[PDB]
Amino acid sequence: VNQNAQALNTLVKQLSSNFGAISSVLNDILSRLDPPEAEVQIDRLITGRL
Amino acid sequence: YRVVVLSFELLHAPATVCGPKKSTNLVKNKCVNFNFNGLTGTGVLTESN
Repeated sequence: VNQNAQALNTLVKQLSSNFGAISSVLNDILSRLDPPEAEVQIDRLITGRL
Repeated sequence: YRVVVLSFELLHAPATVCGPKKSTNLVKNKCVNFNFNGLTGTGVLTESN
């Protein structure tokens, strides 16, 4: 039960990590950058989260 | 050439400078798209305890 819960809690914590993007919050990048160039930031998070 | 650099604090605190969007009255107890000073999200708004 402890190993199941620590692995779930780590999957949740890694949503907050940057992976080298300008914010970890997807909705920050969706407010602050226009699509032609925002896609180069968001790819960091898609790859990092995957 | 005259040069200006527009530095922003994107670090979180209460709102002090803001872009020209009008505000609106707030819904509670329903699922809504919501923003507070750039805090964009989607969900149900309710009173805290």
